[PDB]
Amino acid sequence: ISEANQALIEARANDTDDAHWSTIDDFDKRIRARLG
Amino acid sequence: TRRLRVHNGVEDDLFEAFSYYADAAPDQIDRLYNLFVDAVTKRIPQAPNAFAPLFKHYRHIYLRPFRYYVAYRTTDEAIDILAVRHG
Ligand SMILES: [Cl-]
Ligand SMILES: [Cl-]
Repeated sequence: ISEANQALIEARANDTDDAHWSTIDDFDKRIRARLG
Repeated sequence: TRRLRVHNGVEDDLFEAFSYYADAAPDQIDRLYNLFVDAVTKRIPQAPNAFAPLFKHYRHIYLRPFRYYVAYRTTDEAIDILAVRHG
């Protein structure tokens, strides 16, 4: 909604670098490591 | 089955929200995160075009009661969790 966030969401959509796209369980375990 | 992928900056977006809860309301942190994992793994995969558009082809789904939403994109092959922003 805020042009800031539209840029942020389009940026990430446009990020084609495969290294930034964590699968879900990868992603989950990572957050658990934090504050867990 | 569509394949499910999460940008890393979501991790950023998350703790940017947890901040408003740690120390004072640490119970919310697990609540809101478990809502998020729900929406991402069950709610959105169930019917990804049903949830309201955010802008252009992007969609979102509020993790109610929290006023944070999950912005996302749905091609015929994939579902890409793009952000978790406030609203
Ligand atoms: Cl359906
Ligand atoms: Cl619905």
